[PDB]
Amino acid sequence: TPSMMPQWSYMHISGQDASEYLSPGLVQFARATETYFSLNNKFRNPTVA
Amino acid sequence: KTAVDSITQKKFLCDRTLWRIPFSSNFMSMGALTDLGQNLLYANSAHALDMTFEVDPMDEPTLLYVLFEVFDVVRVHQPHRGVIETVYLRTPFSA
Amino acid sequence: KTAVDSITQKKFLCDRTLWRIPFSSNFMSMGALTDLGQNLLYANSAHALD
Amino acid sequence: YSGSIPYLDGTFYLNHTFKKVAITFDSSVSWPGNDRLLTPNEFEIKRSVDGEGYNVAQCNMTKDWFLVQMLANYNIGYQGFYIPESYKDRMYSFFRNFQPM
Amino acid sequence: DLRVDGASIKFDSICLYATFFPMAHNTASTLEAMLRNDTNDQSFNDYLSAA
Amino acid sequence: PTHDVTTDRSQRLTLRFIPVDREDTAYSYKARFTLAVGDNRVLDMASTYF
Repeated sequence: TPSMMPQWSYMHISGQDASEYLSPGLVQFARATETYFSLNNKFRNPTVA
Repeated sequence: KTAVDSITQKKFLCDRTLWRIPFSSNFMSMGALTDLGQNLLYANSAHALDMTFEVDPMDEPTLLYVLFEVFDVVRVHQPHRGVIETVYLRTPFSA
Repeated sequence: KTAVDSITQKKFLCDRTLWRIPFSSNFMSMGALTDLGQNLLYANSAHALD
Repeated sequence: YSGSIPYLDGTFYLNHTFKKVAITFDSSVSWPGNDRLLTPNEFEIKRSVDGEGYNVAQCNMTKDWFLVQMLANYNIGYQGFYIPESYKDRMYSFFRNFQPM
Repeated sequence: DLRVDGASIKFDSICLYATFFPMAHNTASTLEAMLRNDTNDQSFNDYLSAA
Repeated sequence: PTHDVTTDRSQRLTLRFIPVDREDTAYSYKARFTLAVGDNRVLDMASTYF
C-alpha cells in the first residue's frame, strides 16, 4: 500500500463500522435514547463490493 | 376504403432525469464503492481519457453537462470548547 | 400599470381536528403514561385548576 | 335541526376562532413555567395581523403554537421540520388539514 | 426578462432562529465529554457527489 | 422515564439572534451573527433557519 492506507481509512470510506470504531459508552448511550433523539445519521458506514 | 400509402415515424421522451453509466465489470451496483475503483491497473498509475459524443443537431448554442460521480467527504472534530477543526477530502479531481 | 394602493390580509383554516396540549416536560410523547403524571410534584398532593 | 352533528360525527369547522388560552394552578403558577415559551405565561395561537413580531409559514400563526402542535402529534421539530411520514399521519391528523390563505 | 419590466425588491429586517432540547444537565455534560474526545469525530457525505 | 432526561432549572426553549453587522451594495447583502451556544447544551443545525 504505497498510496492511501490511513487516508482512505480515515474518512470511513472503507474499513470498520460505526459500532466498531467508537467508545463503548457512546454506543450504549445511542442504544439508550435512540427513540426520541436520534444520532445514527451522523456517522458514515462504509460499504465495499 | 380509400386510404393512402403511408410511412411511419417513431420516437420517445425521457424528460426529467439524467443519463447514467456506472463503472463496473457488469454494470451492477454491488456497493457504494465499485470494484473496478479498487483495481490496481486503474489505481497505481496515470492514464489519459478521451470521450466522443454524437448528438442531434439544434439551431442555437447548447451546453453539454457532464457529472463525474465521485467521492467527497468532510470530517469534523471539536477538541476544546470554542475551537472547531475540519478536513475535506476529495477523491480524483482534487487538484 | 394602472393599479392602486393596496393592503394585504392573511388567515388560515384547519377544520377537522382537535387542539391538543399534552402533559410533559418537553411536549414529546415518550409513553402512554407521562413523567409529570408520575412526578411527585403532581403525584403526591392536590391542587385546583383555572 | 338535522344536519351533521359535530359532537358525534367527527367533523369540526370552528378551530380558527380561538385567540389565546391561559392555564393556572392555585392562582400562582403557569403550567408551562420556567420561561419555556416565548410568551411565557400564555399560549399564543394567532396574533392579530398587527402583531407582526412572531408569525410563521406566511399564515397569521405564532411559532410557538405551531411547534407545540407539530411535536405533540409526531415528536418532530427538535431536529428540524419536514413533511411527516405517511403512515404516522392519518386522515384525522393535524398536518393533513392545514390551509393558509 | 424582469430587469426591463421594473420588478424590484427591498429587504428590511433579518433575524436568526434556533431551538434547544432541554436535556437533563448532567446528562448533557456527559454527552459533551463523550463527544469531545478525538476518536469519535463526525463525518458527512453530500449526496449528488461529483464534479 | 421518570427523570434524568429533562432538567427544571429555568431555561429557554427557543432563541432569537440579532445581526451585529450588515453591509449592502447594488447586488449583495451581507450579514454576521454571534451564535453563542451556552454552557452545557447541545444544538442541532437543523433547527436553524434564517
